[PDB]
Amino acid sequence: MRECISIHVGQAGVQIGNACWELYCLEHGIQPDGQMPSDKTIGGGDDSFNTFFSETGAGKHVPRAVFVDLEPTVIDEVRTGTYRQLFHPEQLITGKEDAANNYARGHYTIGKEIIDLVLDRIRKLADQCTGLQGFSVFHSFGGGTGSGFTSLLMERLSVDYGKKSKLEFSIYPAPQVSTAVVEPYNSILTTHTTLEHSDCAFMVDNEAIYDICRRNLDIERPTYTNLNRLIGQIVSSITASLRFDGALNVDLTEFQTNLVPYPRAHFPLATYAPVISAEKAYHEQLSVAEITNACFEPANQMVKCDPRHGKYMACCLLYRGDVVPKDVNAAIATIKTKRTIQFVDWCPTGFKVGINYEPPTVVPGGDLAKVQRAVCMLSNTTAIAEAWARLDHKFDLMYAKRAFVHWYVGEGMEEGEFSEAREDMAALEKDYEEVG
Amino acid sequence: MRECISIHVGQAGVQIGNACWELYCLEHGIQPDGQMPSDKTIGGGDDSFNTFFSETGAGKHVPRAVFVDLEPTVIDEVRTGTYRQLFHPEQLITGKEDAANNYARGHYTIGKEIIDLVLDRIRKLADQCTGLQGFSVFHSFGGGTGSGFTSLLMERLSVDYGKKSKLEFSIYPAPQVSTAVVEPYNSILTTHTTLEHSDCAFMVDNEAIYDICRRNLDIERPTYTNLNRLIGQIVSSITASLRFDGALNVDLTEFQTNLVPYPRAHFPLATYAPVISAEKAYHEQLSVAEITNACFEPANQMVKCDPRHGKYMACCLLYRGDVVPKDVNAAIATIKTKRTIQFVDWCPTGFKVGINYEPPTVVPGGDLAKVQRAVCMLSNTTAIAEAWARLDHKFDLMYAKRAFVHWYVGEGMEEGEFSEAREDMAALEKDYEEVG
Amino acid sequence: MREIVHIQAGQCGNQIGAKFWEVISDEHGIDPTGSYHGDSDLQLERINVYYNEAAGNKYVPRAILVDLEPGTMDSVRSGPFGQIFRPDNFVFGQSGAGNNWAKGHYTEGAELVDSVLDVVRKESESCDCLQGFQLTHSLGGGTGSGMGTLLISKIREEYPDRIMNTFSVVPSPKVSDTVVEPYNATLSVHQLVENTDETYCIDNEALYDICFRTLKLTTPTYGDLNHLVSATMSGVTTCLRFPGQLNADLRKLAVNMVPFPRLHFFMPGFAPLTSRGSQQYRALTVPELTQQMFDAKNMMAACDPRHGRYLTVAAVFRGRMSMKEVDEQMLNVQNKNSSYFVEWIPNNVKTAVCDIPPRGLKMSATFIGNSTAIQELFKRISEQFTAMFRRKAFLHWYTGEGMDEMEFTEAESNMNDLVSEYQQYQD
Amino acid sequence: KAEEKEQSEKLHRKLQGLALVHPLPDELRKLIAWDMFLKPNQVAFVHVMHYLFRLLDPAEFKRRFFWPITDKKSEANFRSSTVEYLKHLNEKHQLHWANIKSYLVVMPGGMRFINFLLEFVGFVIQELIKQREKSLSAKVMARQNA
Repeated sequence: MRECISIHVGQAGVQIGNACWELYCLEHGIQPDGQMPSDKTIGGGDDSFNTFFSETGAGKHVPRAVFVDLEPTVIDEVRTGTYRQLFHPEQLITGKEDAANNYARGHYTIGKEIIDLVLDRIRKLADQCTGLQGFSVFHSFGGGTGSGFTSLLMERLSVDYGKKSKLEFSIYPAPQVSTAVVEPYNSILTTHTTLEHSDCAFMVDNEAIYDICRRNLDIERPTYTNLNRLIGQIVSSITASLRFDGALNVDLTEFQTNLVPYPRAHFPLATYAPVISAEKAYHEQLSVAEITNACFEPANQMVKCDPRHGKYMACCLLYRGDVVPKDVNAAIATIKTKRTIQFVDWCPTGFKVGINYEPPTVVPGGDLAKVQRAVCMLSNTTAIAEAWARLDHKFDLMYAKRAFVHWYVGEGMEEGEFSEAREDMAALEKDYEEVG
Repeated sequence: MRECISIHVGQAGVQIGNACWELYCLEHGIQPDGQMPSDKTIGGGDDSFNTFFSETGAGKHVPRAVFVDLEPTVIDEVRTGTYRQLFHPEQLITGKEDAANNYARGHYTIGKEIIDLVLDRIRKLADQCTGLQGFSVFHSFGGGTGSGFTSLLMERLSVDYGKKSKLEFSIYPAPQVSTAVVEPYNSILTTHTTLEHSDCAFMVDNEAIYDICRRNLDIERPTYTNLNRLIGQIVSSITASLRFDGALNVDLTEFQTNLVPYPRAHFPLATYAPVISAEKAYHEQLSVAEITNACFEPANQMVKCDPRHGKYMACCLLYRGDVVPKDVNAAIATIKTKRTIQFVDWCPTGFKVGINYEPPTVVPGGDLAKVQRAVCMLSNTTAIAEAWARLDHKFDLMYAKRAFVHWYVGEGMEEGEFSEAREDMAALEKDYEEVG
Repeated sequence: MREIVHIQAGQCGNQIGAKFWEVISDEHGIDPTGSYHGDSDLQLERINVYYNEAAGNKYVPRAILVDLEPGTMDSVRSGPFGQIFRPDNFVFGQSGAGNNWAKGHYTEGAELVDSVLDVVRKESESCDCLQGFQLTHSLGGGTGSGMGTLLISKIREEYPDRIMNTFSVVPSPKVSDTVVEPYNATLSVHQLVENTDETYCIDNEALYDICFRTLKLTTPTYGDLNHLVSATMSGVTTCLRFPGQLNADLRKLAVNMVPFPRLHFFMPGFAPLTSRGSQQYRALTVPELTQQMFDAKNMMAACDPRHGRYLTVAAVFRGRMSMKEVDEQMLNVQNKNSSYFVEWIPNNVKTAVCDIPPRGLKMSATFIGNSTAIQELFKRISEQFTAMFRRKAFLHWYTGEGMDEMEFTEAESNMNDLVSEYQQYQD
Repeated sequence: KAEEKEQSEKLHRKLQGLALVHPLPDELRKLIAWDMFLKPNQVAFVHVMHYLFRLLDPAEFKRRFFWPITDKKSEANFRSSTVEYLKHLNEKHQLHWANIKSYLVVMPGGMRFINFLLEFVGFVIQELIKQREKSLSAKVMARQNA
């Protein structure tokens, strides 16, 4: 088997994780107690879901997950919620004191007290794997636990598991939903320290998700529950090739090999279609050609940038549900003739296409309609550097006056680490420009 | 396929459109929910109605229509009425503020805020067409949205779709049903700006329809619902060659080629027979010879003029229902010997004859009787210039004193545009005189 | 766990502190006997922050009541919630401070301070993970001002790594007991600058003008002023007392709100403004709450925020509302008024929402602003101080307790240095 | 009408004199005329008051007023603040200005307004004289200097 361990770090990672695991249970027919009543195979049926679940000797399917937060509040909601019986109590790790929106407190101070406990719990899950592939880490760039504890964890995972792939699902901070002023600092510091440890990182801009919920779901003011349900569909579409029998991206190493030509340029732009409100569920079903054309509209992207200002290094189209390869090829040919799609000269103008026949599932009473077919486009494009430049500009404005720096130095972080992290981000922006 | 997009602009265009689409659904056996229960062909049956309808993946037939008004009131009646489920919500476009019976407000001010949204919705319907023929635009000359927004739309359609035919169904203003004093100005301004963009425009004089409803239907005071039901039968008889298998006017380009010898003289006179009250439905059925002879009576024309004071450049007879070609030829021979029918010397004294065997349908509980046979005569005649001279005379009387001009100048229109539009109308009157 | 130790010092501190405990006990469903009678598990989930569990499922405030005279503390013990407090935590003198900071700091309070620290230690030793301390006091009096700052300095000596927060009532000539209030206030502000991480500036001028001009009370009492303070204190502490998206502690708040170690003086605000016993039948909308919380008329420091810039802002919304509408309105205020926020601190406005509204409201908003406009409050105290100090007026009350005139000159200069530091970051 | 003209000219002279010591901003320079308040002139009012307040106490002006005026709201605020500041000055310096009412600020113009402004300008000039006296024929000075 080819097992994957999911790690959910801080409030954002835990809340996204909780929404993703609800959706995985619904897609595999697992009940909130971990029972699977359609599983007539007391033994090895379609063993593909054993990538993310472990069967216990009581017929209970338990997630290969660890949840970590430095405060108890968000994990206590998981311990008391609908899926409280799904997880083992040892997988739900809580500190007493939080990182207070400070990277340095999350990395050096409070993170150092809890890290060895987290690594012991991860090791207990790794020891239950016959062929551990890697890790999927869920966190926020802006929050102190999501930044500082994740960098410390990613370093220690590279030491203990240096041949195992590490995928990230990172929440990029947005002003409209932002809880801290220092979110740019936390984001630059964590991106610098995780850059050499990540094999592939899926950025999710909260501003992009918020605008999709407003425009496509008609929600005047999206909550984190609305955002996390949409994020859960994208994450489910990315992981669907690892959870079900399929032809493309059947392991974590295939993601790096298909999407990441250069080790530093490991940030694929995700785009998901269709996003339709549950009230519009009885409308005309979108064709394969319409949903594929919606992947090249900036209004449906997971990061706010314009791929028309950059180049494509790689492009993967992951279809789910009622999709035939003939109609996909006809859609791609129509898109290549009508759209400005500039690939880089040294990379083949090739789309990798995955089709999983399992239709998209939606959470009952969620904001999303049941659709017959969906597509997730994963594209490595130089236009994602527009998100780095926006973060770097906010960093530079505050750092030029040393605003808030004393909170990080007060936790024992050196002022030089800000300059080093900013220099590495300037090198990353230049790497993207030289490729573009 | 050979698809057509209908565009309904302002109160008059929307209300006529609503009556036409009700009648089309009845003629094709489509229910108000868009279901077609006789359609055993889950696939391509008599594909002729796919010219005006698009099949959705749920077996629902949706009109290839866009409705546009600068106020919500009239389109909200469509959203709440019997056919509320027929249309897609994206096809029903509403502003907040109207054009207040001013061409300049409809063209320059409020029209400019909504035009790009309307063109995006038209493009989404055009992208669903395999072989878009053209557009059929329904509007009023007298009303501010029907004049000013239609001219702006027709210009932009000529830019985006410059090889696609554009047909107009234009309501000519009548004093007895007229809501504004400035209707002559709005009519001259819109006719000037649409003249180079239209391929063929069917004028409908509200005074002619009102008098037909009074004389033939015994309705003492016709409402817009009575007028629009009669207009819907004429429009249905004109479009019947595009909606059903038939030998004559099978495309939009054949209308121009058969009716429009000169690009500026593109206003065919429509005449419809028989118009009979539903109370007289059990009377003796009119012969082919009687209904053809009724097409040469000014009392049954759609524009108040006398074709005996002018010449015919073209004449088309479109029959529906129980009609044999032998009886049509015998009727035409009797008419040529008994009637003053002067054709122009350079054009053949030829009638084009279309016969569609599908009988005329009438709206249940409407004012019109079910008839076994009907005829629509489309004739390009110089006597239609009598309608221009009546409009020009009313324009000149008000414009000589600059009455109401300040309302148009207050919206940023130049006073010179009135003189330019009036000069182009004087050139059109002269073109009709030189041919006559 | 994440515990806080509360201290209330002198007459004003004990009166406001008693009202704070009454308000939060009711929000947590705790009766005057310490018994729970609530209907939601969310009322108990973080109760240990402010309460100790006692035998028989009783909740006892982690509160220490300090005065140099018994009169206010006997009034608290006879009050509606007077029996909920641990009896051992009533630490009092007999001599009183006589509105003299030197008596509170150097003499009468220096005899009592060790007995207060023994109770502080006994409460702190019972915590699993002490976050820090909160003090309620007035800067105009003797006990709250002088003994309160002595206690802060001694707590910082014994617990140097723990957060120290204060709810500091600033004196005003409109609501004045004695002419020496500017002396007591200047001497205490100097001690707060060095020894606190967070100081909520509660101006009696602003409270009086809110009660009089906004609430239409023709003769505001200290009971009407303390109603506003207790509502604001409930608002500010909401993210510590209830679960939410921000699992807040005192250190995360300080790290987000304090860019410079000396510039920790906050302007608190509350919306909607209500008077005691007046039922608002109309719930405000989110736009009306967001507009009111940024209005100078809802601020409890008598400064105009338009005369300065915001370094940092925290906004706490309470009640069932669209979180999307909250973000849209908060961004609308920032984008329209961006000149009043410093540009060199990116994303310096943080927003939290809690589903549990305060009693008698469906929705409320609490505002916390670190603004350079707070310098107006210190300038106003400085002018009143210098007006008397230039004549050595009333100094014999302090020099009789052993104070030097040089201690006054140092406190005046340190307060002028704080005003200059706020002006530097304004420009 | 004759008296109104005379007072307006006197006002103009005083403003011209002030401009010799303290130059007028460009916006105000174009507005300055002997008859600028014979009719209600809101635009001149705003700039003249702005000029005089800055001469009197720039710091206090910065504290009380927002400048430049960009919208209707800001303009209304400027008027209100003007009335408030004038009242404050009246009290502080005991100038005994009667009827500092909203009308001075709503339709600035006419005899009543011109008289008021003359008094105000007089006050400003007096304050400046005091400052100059502390710090310390035109034809003879000119010749001697040459």
